[PDB]
Amino acid sequence: SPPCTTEELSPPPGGSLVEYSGGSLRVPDNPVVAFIRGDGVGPEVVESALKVVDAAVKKVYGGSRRIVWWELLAGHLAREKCGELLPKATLEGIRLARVALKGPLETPVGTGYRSLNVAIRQALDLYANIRPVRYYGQPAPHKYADRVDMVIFRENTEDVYAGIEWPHDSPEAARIRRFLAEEFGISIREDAGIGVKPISRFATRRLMERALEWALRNGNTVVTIMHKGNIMKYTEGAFMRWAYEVALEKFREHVVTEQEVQEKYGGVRPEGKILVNDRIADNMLQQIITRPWDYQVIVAPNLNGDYISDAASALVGGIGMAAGMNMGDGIAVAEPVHGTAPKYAGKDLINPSAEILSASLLIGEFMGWREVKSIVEYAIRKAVQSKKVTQDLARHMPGVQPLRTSEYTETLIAYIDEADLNEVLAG
Amino acid sequence: PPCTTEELSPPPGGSLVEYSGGSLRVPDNPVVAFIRGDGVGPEVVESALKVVDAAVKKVYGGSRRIVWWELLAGHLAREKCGELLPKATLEGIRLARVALKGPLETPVGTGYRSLNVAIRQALDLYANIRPVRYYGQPAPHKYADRVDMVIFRENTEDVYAGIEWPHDSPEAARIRRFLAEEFGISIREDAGIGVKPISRFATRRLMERALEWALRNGNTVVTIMHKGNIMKYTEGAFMRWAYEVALEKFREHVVTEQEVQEKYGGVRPEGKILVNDRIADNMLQQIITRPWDYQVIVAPNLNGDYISDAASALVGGIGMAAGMNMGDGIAVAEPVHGTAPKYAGKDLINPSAEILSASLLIGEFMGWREVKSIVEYAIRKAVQSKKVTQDLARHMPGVQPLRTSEYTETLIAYIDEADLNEVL
Repeated sequence: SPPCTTEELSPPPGGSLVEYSGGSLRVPDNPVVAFIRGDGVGPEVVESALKVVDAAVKKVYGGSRRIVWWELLAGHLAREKCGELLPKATLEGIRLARVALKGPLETPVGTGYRSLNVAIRQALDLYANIRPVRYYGQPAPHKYADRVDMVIFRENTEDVYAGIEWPHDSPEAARIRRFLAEEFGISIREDAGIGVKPISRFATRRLMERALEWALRNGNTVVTIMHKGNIMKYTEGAFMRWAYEVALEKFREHVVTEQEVQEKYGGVRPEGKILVNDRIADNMLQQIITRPWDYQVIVAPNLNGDYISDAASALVGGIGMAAGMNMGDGIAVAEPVHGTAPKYAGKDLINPSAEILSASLLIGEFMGWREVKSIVEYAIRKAVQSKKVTQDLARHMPGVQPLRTSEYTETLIAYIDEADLNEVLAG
Repeated sequence: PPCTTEELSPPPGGSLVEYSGGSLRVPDNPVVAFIRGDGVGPEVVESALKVVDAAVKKVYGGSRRIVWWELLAGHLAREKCGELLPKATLEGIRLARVALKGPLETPVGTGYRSLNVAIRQALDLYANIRPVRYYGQPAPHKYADRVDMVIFRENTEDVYAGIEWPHDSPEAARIRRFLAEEFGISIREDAGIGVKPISRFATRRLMERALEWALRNGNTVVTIMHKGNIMKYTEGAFMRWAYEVALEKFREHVVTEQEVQEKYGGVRPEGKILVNDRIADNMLQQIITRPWDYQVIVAPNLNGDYISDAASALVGGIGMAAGMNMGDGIAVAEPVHGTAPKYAGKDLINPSAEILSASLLIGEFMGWREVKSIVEYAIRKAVQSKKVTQDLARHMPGVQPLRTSEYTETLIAYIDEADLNEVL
């Protein structure tokens, strides 16, 4: 059934394609959604996510909407069937559907860290990494976990993560050291490894526009630029300047800067406007710990985004529950932050929440089916409240017998099925 | 109070600290320099000198005493001297070996990011040391009482070295075309560009100082914080070089996680330091989730900056964070906080950060380890009985803030009254 070649690519019979034209995504009510089971715990958590999503859509839409799941292959199932880890057909499949849910992939051989994931983002130009962090009532190390409700928009193509670097003892490094010294009078130690940190106007703008669009569509009232612009003036400082610039250029009537509030509006953010402000990166880390209620949408370059999203997830006791999505222009692939968890693969022990919440982000936010997100979040909060959870959560709760992955899936489905919509979908 | 070099002279009652063959030797009447600096500066340092002297008077009985030597930097330097940072002041530090300073204002147009950069560079203070501990304050972290860490941060290299060029600069254009022709590397025309250098020499130095501190303090874990999975040849090399020097110079004192698993049944032998490593974003997660698993953290410049800041926030200790910049036989301690201009002169400021800087200097670098036990004891006591300044009082319903001077007095009493048989 799943395709190995371009010629074999055909979406399943009664699904219709999500389309993207004129800056606008068009989602039919019977949308094709690609899925990739991936590796390790991926197949298990992907299976759980499909079942929970199907139940959610039946529940809130009662037949007026249905997802048409389209299986594509990457990782070990692709090696088995197709003889390669990432068939071109899989890439073209995602491009055709525009939307995909995927499990984690193992890193091949001696290739880059998560090289398959990188190959996917690169082929599809998925420049924005989006990570929501919310609290579900779980045991958490943060006293203020219930005030953490954030999304990190992380530029995912540039920064030190771009891979531009050379070994200390390499002839490349020696050539750079000499170039730097003769041309610019810059001295770098002979025994120094060397990395390059590029940050561009183009990539910053694209990311900030997408962040601002999320804020407008979600009714967020603050977008915070996280940067180390005091020390790194021409990369991170520039990121900050360019991010402000595009906000004022393209969303002028929707935004006000902190600067403008504190000299034009008397400390009060006017009604109907998004506050766009900025925080020095190390201070930003302190601030989500100390005053998390002050932050909603966070916009960051690659590394900063990586750090702040991870810190936020830990605060809410959400490390293994964190969802994410990599988004381009009118195309998105959602997946959990966690890896393949090899020691849990196939044991029906893993928490499928991350994968479920990844589907919920894809369908609820990117595709616009908000009520699916509402009911899914409701179901997860209910399970947590009722102590009907997998071991990673249950071990922190006295007297509680942990659920198997499959049991927790059926528990979420029961809660979804039994939900009083008048209460769940209000406001 | 000096303005120039050929007028440097330690106060007559005291003796100089000396460094000789990797060994600090400290007399019982030492000279320690102190710079009052700017804003709340003069206040917190004044409070600090008075607390530490009470601490030394009590803990040793009067067999020991500090001889404080006033040097100037910032507003008091530009006033008396004509300049923001006398060559004298710097040379006085090099002579005395040990210094305590308040925070400083950097005017724009100086060439340096901060006046502190200038002091570190002149004196080769390559290691930034930040202890993070909990004193019973209101704190956002449920596990704050199990945060007891020291961050050894490499303070000379990394993206913080200032090597970068504007996107539209001729320099950036030249680098872009060099990288393209020579290595087939493409960077966008509209990209700003920074260089991240990490060297074997700087890493080794830092790691050695960290391991020495661990041994001196009976720490049982030293954790290398790196992003070596993505930045193989900078942060990964930092990690490899740190391990390499631990095993080369501290073999008989250290053990790795693999060694503990394979040779010792998964249990660290009591007299050995566990040397391990964590991916940097995971490390952030781990100090939040399992702070008890971490003590000494060894990081390159940026990583150290981020993790120390996160840890201070967890303990509700942002304004209480102490720090020290250390070279080979030289140290200058100072608060992490700035000048705080609006509290300057107003007797409102929490002097704890400066006291802790002193006690880090005198008790951890000068080695009078009983001075730190009683200072830290004193601060915990003050917080526990809710005798604190408004920064802390404002998170304690119904508590009335003490003034700076009042808090200083309170701390003195707790030191003079302490039971040494329970504290030491």
